[PDB]
Amino acid sequence: SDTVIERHADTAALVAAAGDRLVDAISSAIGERGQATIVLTGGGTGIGLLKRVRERSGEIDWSKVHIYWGDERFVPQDDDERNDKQAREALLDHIGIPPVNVHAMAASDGEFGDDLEAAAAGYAQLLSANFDSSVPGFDVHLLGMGGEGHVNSLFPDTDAVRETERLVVGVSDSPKPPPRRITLTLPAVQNSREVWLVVSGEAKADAVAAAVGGADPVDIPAAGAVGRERTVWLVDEAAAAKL
Repeated sequence: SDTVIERHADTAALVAAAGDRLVDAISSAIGERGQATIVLTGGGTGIGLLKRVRERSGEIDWSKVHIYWGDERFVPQDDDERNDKQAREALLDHIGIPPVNVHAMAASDGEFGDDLEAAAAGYAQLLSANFDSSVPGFDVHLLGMGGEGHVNSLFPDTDAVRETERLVVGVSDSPKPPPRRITLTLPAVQNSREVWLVVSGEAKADAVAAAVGGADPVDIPAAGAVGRERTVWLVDEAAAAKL
């Protein structure tokens, strides 16, 4: 498993390149295997890259694309803090993807009511099916990263980042609002052919360098966000400055 670093001059150029790269990865995966399975992320650059994908959406047959999320805010479905809602407005509402191919994590007014543990366990059941299936794993897991190295809703020192067994857990006390989240764990992230971290800004430079360098994930969660075939850091020059 190689680490690939692709640097772009600024956020705009980064987001455009990441979206392009994803279009090409989806098309390659469909070419090699007849389908593509992608895990989406939240945050500025994560959503921004999807708007670039939208511009090229006519190149892809979306009935052969399967969509998951890496984490989600456990809040009402219509809340603007929802990762799924932002991905739908950026891209998913605008493409011909069967709803059965799209697997949003639950909302707090959803299927499980306000039961966070139940909502995370439901998503774990869903992932268990895929990983035990005929064509298992994710092709690409997209990630943003915070300045303290968090990815998905896996924060430093937490039980979530230490989890070695469950594929998905509830986080009830995120130090960044909102407090309650559903997140894939590192074992789930590591069952991806590629993990792409799309990271912009000087505030992220230390965490990028520490993560590329191989820190303990308990201290820098992004350090454990590694793909089976490769880990791709799509960074701007500011986020790359400590390399």
